[PDB]
Amino acid sequence: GTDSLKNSIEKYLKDKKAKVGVAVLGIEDNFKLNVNEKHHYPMQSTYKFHLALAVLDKLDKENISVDKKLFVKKSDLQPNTWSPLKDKYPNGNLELSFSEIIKSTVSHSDNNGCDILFRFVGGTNKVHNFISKLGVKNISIKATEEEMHKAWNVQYTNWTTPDATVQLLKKFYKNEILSKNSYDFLLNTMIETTTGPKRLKGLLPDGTVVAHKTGSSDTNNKGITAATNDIGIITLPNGKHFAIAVYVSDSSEKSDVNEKIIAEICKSVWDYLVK
Amino acid sequence: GTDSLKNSIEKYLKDKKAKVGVAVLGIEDNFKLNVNEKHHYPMQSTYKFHLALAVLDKLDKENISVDKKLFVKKSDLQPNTWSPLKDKYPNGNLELSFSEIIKSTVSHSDNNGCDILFRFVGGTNKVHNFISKLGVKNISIKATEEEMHKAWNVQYTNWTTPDATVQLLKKFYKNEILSKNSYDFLLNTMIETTTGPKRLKGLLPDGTVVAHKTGSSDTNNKGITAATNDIGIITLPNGKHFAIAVYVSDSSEKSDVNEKIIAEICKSVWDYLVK
Ligand SMILES: *C(=O)N1C[C@H](NOS(=O)(=O)O)CC[C@H]1C(=O)NOCCN
Ligand SMILES: *C(=O)N1C[C@H](NOS(=O)(=O)O)CC[C@H]1C(=O)NOCCN
Ligand code: NA
Ligand code: NA
Repeated sequence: GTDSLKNSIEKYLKDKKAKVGVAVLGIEDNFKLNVNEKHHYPMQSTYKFHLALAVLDKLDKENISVDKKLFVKKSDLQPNTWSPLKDKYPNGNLELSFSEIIKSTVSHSDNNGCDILFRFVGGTNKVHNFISKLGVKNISIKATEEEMHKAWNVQYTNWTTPDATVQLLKKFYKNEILSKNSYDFLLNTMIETTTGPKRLKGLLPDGTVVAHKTGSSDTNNKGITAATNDIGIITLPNGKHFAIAVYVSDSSEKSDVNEKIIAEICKSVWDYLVK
Repeated sequence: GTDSLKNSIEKYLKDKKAKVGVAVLGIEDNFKLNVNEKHHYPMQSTYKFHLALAVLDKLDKENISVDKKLFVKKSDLQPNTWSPLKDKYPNGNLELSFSEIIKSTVSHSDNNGCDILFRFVGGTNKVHNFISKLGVKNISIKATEEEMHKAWNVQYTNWTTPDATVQLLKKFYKNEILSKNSYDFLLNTMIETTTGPKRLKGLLPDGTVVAHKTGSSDTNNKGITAATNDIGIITLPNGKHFAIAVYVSDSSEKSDVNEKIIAEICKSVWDYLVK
């Protein structure tokens, strides 16, 4: 039962030197599980999911095709950050579609793409309000990637509870947020995600569909990695779905262990739900 | 004359809110120019040039082909840093040649590749000593990319004078450091560099050969960008060469202006040397 799975997870976490937030919500059925869920966890790149929702909603509502192109200035592509876009287009100063920018932002976690889209959409407070007005409490979106890169503590202003994340993912999945078209596009993009292959996906059978979004922080001079996260919707072998979110925060563990925590917890929920 | 070029550069720098270090050394002739050269500038990624020298020297001396492969563990490919390798190989755990790793490290500034190679070569102190024993004073190599990412001030321990950089580049170029084979390989790799196209190269004629290596820091909460650098060897239209190094340090300027400083100073030296 849910209780026993939960006790298994808590016992697993006993000897891990990190503050680990877990939530699971069945999509089609009533399954629900929360562990350490009343803390505020730094989202890092996970909030590119939320940004993508606000962007596509804005494109939908204002009737703007995702094939329309922004001019991406050289200066939008900062060297001082994770950015496959910048490596693909080192000169910048070119026209890129919303589609290409979103795909790089979500599937490849582009930091520049993220901030290009915050600017397009009208800033962090626009996304913060958008998510809020969907009826999901306990998500704070306050800082761009550039803002977070300036100072360690800024990441903690972009925070969430893990149960708000899976409430949001479930709303998304049951297409309560977007048009059909934009829904399919974001969903595909999340399945096509290439980052964190040994996180949620790490110990599930080969080929399991995991539509997800990672996030990761740096480590400070005290050995603390603020955030090692993965959030997503996973397809069970009978075609049903669950939303899951895991936040490994303020960890003294090494990165292999931080990812393993996510993979093992996910594997434990998977095993329980398949039966 | 050299003096007047120098006064032009100093006058240019007058209204730039940054501490800018410049050195130029003719390769074949006696041209020499230094501006603010007695300060210690944070190298950032420029020190991947120095690392590559130590690596190739170690491969040369120990008779190890650059086509031999390291096993790159998942954990060598940290998500929390600029890394085209990691995006190309998200699962990690594969065999990569020294050649592929060096190319990504130098030409595409891979941070993971850098630290993989520090470990191969035997650590920062091995590279520090190697450079020292070449007869080039005033270069300090103390910290890996992972070490620098933990704390703001760590970058200042990897420091250089700009005239040590061009002394080093000149030694390299006149093939006083490596075997023929490893020389050609590093030189090609530096020409194939794709980063910072609007730095040294930014205002020179199209097609000018610039064998170079960039580096860039983050910006802190006070608006200071610690480092915006480019170092290289440039081919004049009569086939002669000059080494140049520019360090735009502790700048309150925006990134466009920081790069422009490098491009305009380089353009001024180019124009003087072509005549
Ligand atoms: C996201 O969390 N990012 C961007 C990128 N992707 O990582 S991942 O989403 O976990 O795969 C690199 C890590 C992180 C950063 O934003 N890293 O920058 C350091 C934080 N100031
Ligand atoms: C090098 O300076 N790097 C690595 C990468 N390349 O930039 S570039 O060499 O200027 O083109 C990104 C910037 C920089 C970093 O190491 N960035 O990380 C932040 C410093 N802790
Ligand atoms: Na931060
Ligand atoms: Na640093």
